[PDB]
Amino acid sequence: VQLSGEEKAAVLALWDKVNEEEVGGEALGRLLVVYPWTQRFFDSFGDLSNPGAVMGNPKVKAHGKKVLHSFGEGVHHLDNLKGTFAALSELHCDKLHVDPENFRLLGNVLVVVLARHFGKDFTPELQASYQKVVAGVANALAHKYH
Amino acid sequence: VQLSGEEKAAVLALWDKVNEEEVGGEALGRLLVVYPWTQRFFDSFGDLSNPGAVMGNPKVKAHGKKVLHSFGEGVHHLDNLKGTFAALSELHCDKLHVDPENFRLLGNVLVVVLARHFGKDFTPELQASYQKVVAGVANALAHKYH
Amino acid sequence: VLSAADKTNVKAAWSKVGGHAGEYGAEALERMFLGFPTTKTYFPHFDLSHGSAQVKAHGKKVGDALTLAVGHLDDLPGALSDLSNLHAHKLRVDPVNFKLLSHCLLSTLAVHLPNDFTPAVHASLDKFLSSVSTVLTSKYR
Amino acid sequence: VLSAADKTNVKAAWSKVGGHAGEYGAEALERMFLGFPTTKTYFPHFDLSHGSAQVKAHGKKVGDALTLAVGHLDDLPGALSDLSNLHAHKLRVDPVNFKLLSHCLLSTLAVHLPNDFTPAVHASLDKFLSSVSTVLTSKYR
Ligand code: HEM
Ligand code: HEM
Ligand code: HEM
Ligand code: HEM
Repeated sequence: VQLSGEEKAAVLALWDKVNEEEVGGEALGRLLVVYPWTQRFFDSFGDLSNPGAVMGNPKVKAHGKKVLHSFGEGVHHLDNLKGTFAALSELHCDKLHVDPENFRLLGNVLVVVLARHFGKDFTPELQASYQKVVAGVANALAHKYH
Repeated sequence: VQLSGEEKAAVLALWDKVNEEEVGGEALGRLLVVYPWTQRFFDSFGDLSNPGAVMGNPKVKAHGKKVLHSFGEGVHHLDNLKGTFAALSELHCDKLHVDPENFRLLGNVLVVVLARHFGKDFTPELQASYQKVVAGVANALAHKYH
Repeated sequence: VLSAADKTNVKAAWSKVGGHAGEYGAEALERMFLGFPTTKTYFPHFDLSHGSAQVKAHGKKVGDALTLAVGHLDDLPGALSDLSNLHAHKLRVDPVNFKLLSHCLLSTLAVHLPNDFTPAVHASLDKFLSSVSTVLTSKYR
Repeated sequence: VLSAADKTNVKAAWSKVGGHAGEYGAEALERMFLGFPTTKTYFPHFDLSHGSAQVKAHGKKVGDALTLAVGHLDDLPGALSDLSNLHAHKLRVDPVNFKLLSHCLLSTLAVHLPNDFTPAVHASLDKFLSSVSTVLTSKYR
């Protein structure tokens, strides 16, 4: 996206410290708990009835890890987000029929989880850069939509 | 945008019948009445305190006409919306700081006004095509945003 | 729920809708399905073709619920409680879809009642539909 | 306003915020101004640099209003009436901006109270902030 060289370096440096399993599981779990309508798309994962069930569900953790890995590809390809997510945009629009507003919700949840894991190191300036990244990913995933 | 040849012809045929002054004045006026926070950006137009004042204000009519004329350029350049609205995107983001959610609101208001003027001729199928057009314009205006 | 002036406007406008509430409900659904295809996924068991008998029947139910709401503006949560459970707890309808249906309902009213659909009435109806939507998604809240 | 379980969660979480409400309010504003530059246009008369005395003072006012809200969960419209007028009628704040500030407040709470910011508490706080936002924009409704 539109990031300065100094910003890009800071974004990449934080990603070196991101455990995609831990962060991914947490982010997807929080999405499902905080915005419960999103549970509709994940009925095959089984019991998602209470926070405890969600956060400890192995399919939630595994899928969360895949989501974060995909975010990671975006972070390392900031100049071609549209190309990086083209196939995934197709999947989310044509096959899953996910409303794009939910991409922004997940992106924001991700930012809250990064804040929780990194504390004071996740400065207002670094958060601002990450907001640009998640908006960019959200926009790239919405590309093939109507 | 992504329209079939039959859809494009129907969209263009309706535009032949659009009075940009009447429709434009009405659309901008309704935006200001229905979503009152948008009045903040148009304080230089004077009294916008009640529906009567808004709908009859000459600056609202004149500006509405300009907005619709710009929409018209989009309708006749559906294959290059991003290029057609590049300068306007810059203006709305860098100078005016309009949140992009408001572009969608105005687009939807426009659709309601077309429905009111054309009645049964504004079929569900034709509305569906116009929804694609207004989303496309909204997305093109949001391009230069952060 | 709304301001006194809005309630007045809403009751008045709905009186002009009168016996057409069901027809308008059906048309609004058709406009939503064509204009916003993501919404079709909530109705797999429906024949969504134009003139579908199921869409007509369902539009009647939607129109009747809106008529019920107009009669209980000071207690929407009470009057629509059953529907709130259905939409949020059972069906898990994404809140964005209420905005889409609301827009399609306003579009439908503009088509059929162009002289009654004034800016002031438009504004009050938008507030009314938003209030109904808030109640129907209140279990997410 | 909220469910009984949410009120419990909100009162409990806010007790852990305690005397830091003002500091968190200031930090949340800083995060919003940097992350979402469109929001700066509401504060032309402010020095928005880091450590700005005006931002600190304003964050205290924001934090105090949230503390007041937590104490009046069963009557938010009454307790925040003055602020609703200010934000919707005088300042004409675009409703989208309340969502941005809410997100920045949750981000700030996660930074400082990582062990207390559990999924259940996160969910209740989101509902709380949405309810407050609804009240502050209620004149548009
Ligand atoms: C940051 C935004 C998102 C990214 C990067 C992302 C990424 C992915 C990836 C990598 C997959 C696996 C692709 C595959 O099946 O081969 C996937 C599948 C899926 N996504 Fe997303 N996703 C995002 C947001 C969402 C949201 C918001 C929802 C719905 C609320 C959603 C619903 C699904 C579902 C239901 C699947 C299929 C899961 C299955 O295998 O059963 N995604 N996504
Ligand atoms: C369909 C979306 C829109 C289009 C196509 C559009 C188009 C235009 C055009 C053609 C101009 C005149 C450019 C000039 O000054 O040379 C303009 C200016 C302006 N627009 Fe928009 N606009 C849109 C939406 C909005 C919205 C949603 C807002 C705010 C709620 C807004 C606020 C303004 C303002 C304040 C001006 C300057 C008016 C003045 O001269 O004082 N626009 N726009
Ligand atoms: C103004 C807002 C709405 C109102 C007043 C409303 C009203 C109703 C009513 C009265 C029913 C019961 C029908 C019956 O008992 O047979 C119903 C069911 C249903 N609604 Fe809504 N609805 C609204 C919006 C939505 C939206 C936005 C969606 C999703 C896009 C939706 C999806 C459904 C579905 C899937 C059913 C079950 C239909 C069936 O299985 O036969 N509704 N709604
Ligand atoms: C949780 C939501 C919010 C709460 C509780 C809140 C609270 C307050 C309070 C208590 C005041 C009074 C300050 C005083 O008396 O000096 C105030 C003023 C103000 N608020 Fe908010 N606010 C919220 C969100 C927002 C948002 C989203 C914006 C715009 C982005 C905003 C913009 C302003 C402005 C411009 C003032 C006047 C400041 C001045 O001129 O000194 N507020 N707010």
